[PDB]
Amino acid sequence: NIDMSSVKAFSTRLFKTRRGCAKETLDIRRKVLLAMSRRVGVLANDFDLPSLLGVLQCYTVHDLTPFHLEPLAIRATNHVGDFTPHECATLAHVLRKWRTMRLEVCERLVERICTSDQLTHHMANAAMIAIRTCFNQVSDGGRNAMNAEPTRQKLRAMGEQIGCRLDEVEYPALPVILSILDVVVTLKIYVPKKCLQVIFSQANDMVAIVMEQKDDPITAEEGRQLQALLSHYGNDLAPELSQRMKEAFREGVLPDEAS
Amino acid sequence: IGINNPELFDNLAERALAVVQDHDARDISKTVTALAHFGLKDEELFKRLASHAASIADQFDAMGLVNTAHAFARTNFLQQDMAVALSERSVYVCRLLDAGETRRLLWALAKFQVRDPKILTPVFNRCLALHYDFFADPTGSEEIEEIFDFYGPNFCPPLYQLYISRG
RNA sequence: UAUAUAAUAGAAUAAGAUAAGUUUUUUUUUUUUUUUUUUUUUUUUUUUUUU
RNA sequence: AAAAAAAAAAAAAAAAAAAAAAAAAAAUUUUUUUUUUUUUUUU
Repeated sequence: NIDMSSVKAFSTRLFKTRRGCAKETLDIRRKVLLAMSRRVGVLANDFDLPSLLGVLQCYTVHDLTPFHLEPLAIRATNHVGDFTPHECATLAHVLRKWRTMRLEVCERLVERICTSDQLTHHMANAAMIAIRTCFNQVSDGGRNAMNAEPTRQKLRAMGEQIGCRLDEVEYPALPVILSILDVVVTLKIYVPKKCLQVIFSQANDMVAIVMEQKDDPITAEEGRQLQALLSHYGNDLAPELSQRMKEAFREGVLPDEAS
Repeated sequence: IGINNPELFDNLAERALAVVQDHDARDISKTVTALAHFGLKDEELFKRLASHAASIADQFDAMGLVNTAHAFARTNFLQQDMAVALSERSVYVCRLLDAGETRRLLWALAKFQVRDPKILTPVFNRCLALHYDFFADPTGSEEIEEIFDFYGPNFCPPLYQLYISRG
């Protein structure tokens, strides 16, 4: 019998201080979030639209995904037409963490990410990972082996539709580039050469700093896959970054990940 | 489960009578509740159980004290040594109980006829603490009537005002 | 003519009960029996007409 | 004595409705991978 404003106030207080919490206080936090979860579950039909996303984030950051709160995520799949592309991108990862992520929900999800005038790296990464997971969703060796490829071709279709606009976005770090390229390669999505040029130029400019400053980081494995990706896609993408990575590996400026 | 098996119950009751001394707080809180629910009464066994629980009055947790008191109250088997021993203990644990458990304990105390402020003062505070759940329990809507009949309006003006109110 | 220095190693291996946080049609098909209504066929009785 | 028409009773077949009784199956393939921080308030 906790009041509607009380749960919101407590959740907002316990959420915004999470970034730097002391260790020995974490466990107690979770108990506060579990002693009063059932009231949230029954009130699930009364929360405001952004409050749903806020509550889901507050529960997720505390590594907690109880089943009693599963209806809330369901509501998000129904009212997805009101959120901004940023909120939709966050909702994609939230849904994936809630086991709610299916084919149809992502199929309806990608459009809002598409509607943005200028893409941002969070939306691109969320779209790529969601597309890959939903490609893993469809089963060839199963009871519905009649429409596997007709679904995979559609998924690749959207994949191309989001890939053709990838040159507009800034890439904060190499791992984002690695994730996007890994999805593209393992899913066999064609990308325009202009987006490849922009991606590889940004990667070259970013990787210049660590090598030239001889310290802060990029693991040797990461350089291996980046060199291999360019070698597969051709030297003309960045005819300088080829010898640049080769020299960087020759000097041994990139230590191993387990080192 | 809710299954009646009499013949087995008589043998178990006699065996428990033979082994009364070995009972713990959990064992008494289970046996007395089951015997009260099932209707099979043994006078000597219940006298021995109450006398034994008199000495073990300190070992009851939140569940055991309330359940034993309520089961004894409904059975109309009210020893006095057990009455005082269990009633005095209520002040220590009163913070831990829940609304329904406090209501049941209060009804058992009203049937116990103690009427001592030292024992009764924290129970009413806790009842006021959970008064929303206290007055929203249909299984016991008639259980508050005997309590408030025994104590009367001259005892707790706030609780009486809330009782008279619609809710 | 002074009051002060301090450093060596080894092992791979498993126990087991805390009085807890749901509930939102009920229905379809097949078979048997009884009752009611309609249609068709056979038998009996009565009335009318013709030979 | 024969034929036709009408009414009543009995038997059989078909259709519809109501009530009562009986029966309904199963074969391990479910999901994982963010740097996310946008609730609002006089506690």
